[PDB]
Amino acid sequence: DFGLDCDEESRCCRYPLTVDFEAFGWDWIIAPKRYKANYCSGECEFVFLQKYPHTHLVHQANPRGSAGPCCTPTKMSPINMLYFNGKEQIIYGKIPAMVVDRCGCS
Amino acid sequence: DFGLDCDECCRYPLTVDFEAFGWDWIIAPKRYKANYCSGECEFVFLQKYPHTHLVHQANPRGSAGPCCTPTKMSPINMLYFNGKEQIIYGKIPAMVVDRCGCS
Amino acid sequence: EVQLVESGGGLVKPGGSLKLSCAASGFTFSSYAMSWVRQTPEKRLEWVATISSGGSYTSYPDSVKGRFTISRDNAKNTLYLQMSSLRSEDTAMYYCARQDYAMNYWGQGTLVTVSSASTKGPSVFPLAPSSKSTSGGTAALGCLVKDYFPEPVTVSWNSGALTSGVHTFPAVLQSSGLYSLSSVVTVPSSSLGTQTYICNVNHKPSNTKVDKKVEPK
Amino acid sequence: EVQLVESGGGLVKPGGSLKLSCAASGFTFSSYAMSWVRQTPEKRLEWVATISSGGSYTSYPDSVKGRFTISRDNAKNTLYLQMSSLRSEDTAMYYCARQDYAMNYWGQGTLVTVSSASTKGPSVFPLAPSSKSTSGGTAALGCLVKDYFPEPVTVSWNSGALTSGVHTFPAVLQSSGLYSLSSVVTVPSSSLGTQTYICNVNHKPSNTKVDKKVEPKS
Amino acid sequence: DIEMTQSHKFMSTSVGDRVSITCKASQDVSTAVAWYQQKPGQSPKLLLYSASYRYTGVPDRFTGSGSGTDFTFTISSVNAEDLAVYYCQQHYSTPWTFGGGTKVEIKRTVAAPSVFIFPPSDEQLKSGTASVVCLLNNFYPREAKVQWKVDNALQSGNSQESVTEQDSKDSTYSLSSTLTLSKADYEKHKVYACEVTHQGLSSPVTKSFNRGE
Amino acid sequence: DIEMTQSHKFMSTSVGDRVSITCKASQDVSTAVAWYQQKPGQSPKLLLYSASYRYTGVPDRFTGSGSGTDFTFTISSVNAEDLAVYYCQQHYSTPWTFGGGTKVEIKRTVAAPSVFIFPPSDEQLKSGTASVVCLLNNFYPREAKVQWKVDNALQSGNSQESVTEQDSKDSTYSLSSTLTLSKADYEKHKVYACEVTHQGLSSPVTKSFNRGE
Repeated sequence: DFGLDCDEESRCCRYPLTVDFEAFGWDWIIAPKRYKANYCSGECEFVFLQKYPHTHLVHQANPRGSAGPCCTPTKMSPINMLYFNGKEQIIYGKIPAMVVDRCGCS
Repeated sequence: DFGLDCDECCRYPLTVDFEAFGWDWIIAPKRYKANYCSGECEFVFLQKYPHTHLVHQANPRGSAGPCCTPTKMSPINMLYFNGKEQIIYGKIPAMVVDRCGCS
Repeated sequence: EVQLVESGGGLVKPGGSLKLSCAASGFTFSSYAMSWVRQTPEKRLEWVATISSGGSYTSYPDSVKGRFTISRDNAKNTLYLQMSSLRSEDTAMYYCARQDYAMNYWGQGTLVTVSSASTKGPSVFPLAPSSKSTSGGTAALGCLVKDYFPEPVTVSWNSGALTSGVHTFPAVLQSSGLYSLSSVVTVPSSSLGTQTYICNVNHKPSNTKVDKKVEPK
Repeated sequence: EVQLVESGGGLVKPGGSLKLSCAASGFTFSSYAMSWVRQTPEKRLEWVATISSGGSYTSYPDSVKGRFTISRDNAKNTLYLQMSSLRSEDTAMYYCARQDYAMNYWGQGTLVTVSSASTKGPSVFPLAPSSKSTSGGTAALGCLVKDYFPEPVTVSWNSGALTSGVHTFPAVLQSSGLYSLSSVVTVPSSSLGTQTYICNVNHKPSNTKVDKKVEPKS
Repeated sequence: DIEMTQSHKFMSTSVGDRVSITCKASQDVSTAVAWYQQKPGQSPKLLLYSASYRYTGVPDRFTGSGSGTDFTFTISSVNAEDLAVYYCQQHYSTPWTFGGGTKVEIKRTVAAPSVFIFPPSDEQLKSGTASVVCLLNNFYPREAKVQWKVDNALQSGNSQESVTEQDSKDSTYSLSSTLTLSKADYEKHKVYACEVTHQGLSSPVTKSFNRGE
Repeated sequence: DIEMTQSHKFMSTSVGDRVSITCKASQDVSTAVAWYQQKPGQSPKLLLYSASYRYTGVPDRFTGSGSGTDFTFTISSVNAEDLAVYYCQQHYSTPWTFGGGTKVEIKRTVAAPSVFIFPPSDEQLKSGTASVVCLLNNFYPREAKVQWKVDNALQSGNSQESVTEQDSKDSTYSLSSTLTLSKADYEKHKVYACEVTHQGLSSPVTKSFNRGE
């Protein structure tokens, strides 16, 4: 099966999202000031009616909790970034898993 | 590696009580250990923070990295009234969280 | 202690109606689904009705659907069974039970008899000990509890003072549609003629109470 | 149009101080990290300093660290380079540039010379056209712009009316520590003696302007 | 509707023995089967549900197994109190249906019955009917034949019998048989007799009386 | 500190040809290398960064490759406007460092220089110095040798030369050599000569003057 790509489709999909560090106030990052990062959102499994209270109670116990499949990245990519470190030096560093390439259900 | 079990990325206990929920169409089980997954996955690079934060503001259900979620689940045989005034014994899949892990 | 107590059973004519009650104690009644189950004269068990803990959902076999209604009053800790258009085959001991995957803590039951026959108290006759009872041996005596309707009847001996060696038999349904049973006791032959033997018969359906002295003829 | 314009360069004695400015326009200055980069007389490129878009973070090579300070005024769209304890090896053309992964839209530069030598205007001598210039051929003439300090000098011919066939050579640094250069032009031999040829020399560091007429020798 | 079949209506065991009771569903019912125990004069009690799950407080000696159509209820080591009728039930799909039950009895040594005959009372005779009663007391095994004879003529169609449940203390049965005649028929004959056949007896025993003697 | 080495200080190419410039880092710098283009009288312009990424507006003919220590800058088909000095730079770790540059020239047909000698002016002589100038105008290739001779005696170490950048129109070079003498030394001799050796001259060309004449 293929990963799905969306914009502004109800199944687990990859949506666009651009991170802007300069707008975030993080000027210690020289480059990239902006990059396509993206995210995963959407439906996974048919939800049995009997499962609803479980899903509902889990959310009330912890909104970050998961009691079933998760729509989440299945492929991610790094980015090479240029930034000031803590010793007044500038570093080119490969930061892993910065870009969402594909989404899928766990 | 082993899945982790916690109490009061880990598996936390949670008991579902249908009778307390007001769902008397379910005869049995009235209560069952369902559980859930919560906790940390990967070392979080400082540079990744705005991505995580902006994703949450765009959609709180969104994911831009590993998810702490069930890796093993079990069904339950339930006894319930259907829509035609009959009572059914049905195997309902993925009702119990057995183990948690990072995607 | 969990306890269920059925009541309201009795004799009803075919086409008639009867309402059974079941009093629940020793548990949270509103948290249980409940059921009615019956046991026929052939000792066959038959599921009658089930109701959800809150009362919204009900289920019935086609044999009673449209004639019987199960209901409950959680404030009164009571389960009901309203029966109507009663049929001969509805004759049975009716039990109420708590419902989980299966039925538990069944009450002791309430008897429902569906017939056009009228209530009739029994005739009580002595089963006199034989004049040929072996000296120093064992003798038998008893009471014949004949031609009553409907069930049940109870029998005791000497107002409960005699219980050892007593056999009270299951009633037989005669070709007349009336029941008949015997109650016997074995005693030493040497006690005959000194010890008085009285069978106390109670037929609650007709309010008949009979004490019959049983002696050698 | 993206434009960076450096200023403030000049001649300074060793141990001295100088502050360079860089006027930015044609882009959102406050969103860009900025850098200073210099080009030595040997044409070697050397990174000097970098400052974050907001101004809180700075980085320097050890060669200038503790002597140079990069700063900025976002409200004034200006980048600065404060230099102190100046050394001979700091002599260079200083460029300001926008900083992404690499330096872009570099300005045209400001020249900094570090020396104890005094400013000196040039002597301008004629390179007279040969009396043996081929009748209907090509002749060469010019001006020797000798003994000046610091760089630069500009040379034009006939107040800019003569540009074709002109070669103004790179200056040579003489053993005296003074610069010298020649500017030549080739013209038809038939023009000699009718067309006047004047080299206009400007040495802005000493505020000296010289117009020298170049003619065949009597 | 789903039919539940318990092929064995009666099973005989000794204390300490293993007893297995089978139940067959006419359709696949997954593991949705319950087992009940019914002792004389009591309502059924739940033992197992969902084929193998013991209900709260049920002894370890009771187990259940099966999935689909074939189910088995097991008593690992029979105790004297296990004398009961065991029923299976499917709780898979309504209408819920029960098996026909399996009665479990306990074995003991052979005991011949003591036999007694009772003439009709003079009180009953005044009303035009004669009930003659034969009692077979405290016997084992259950198999017993009662034959009524009037002036040595074999009777048919005019008697009914009933048997008690196996005694909790001595493990025996008792049986009562009643012969019913009109007073007119009763007065036409002299010798009234009950002939009992049972494995414990030396040979068929006859108990009799002569009318009016 | 990281050292960036461009082994070719000079490269000669024709229009339409493929040009490849190498850059070596003294340490692993991943893909953190930039390439700049510097034309005469202008500041450097950014072409590529992160080894292969073209800066905004840079033509398709410019590409870059490499990872770790070895980097290559390529011009697929050389255009006349590509006459420039190309520099690499690492942007991996501060202090950022540049390569020494590679000058790319445009090839053309051999053109012998036109030679001219200029005596010192009478004005300059009044102050005690004599500058004698030799001009080599519009030649190709760049390699040319000028030998100063005074009364046929070879001069050594008392001259300096300067060369223009390759002309944008005709692709030639010009060269000016100045012989510097004290007035006392200048007046001691008669014949002042400049001898020019160049590929376009079958035999060396000498231009001379006699002092005073």
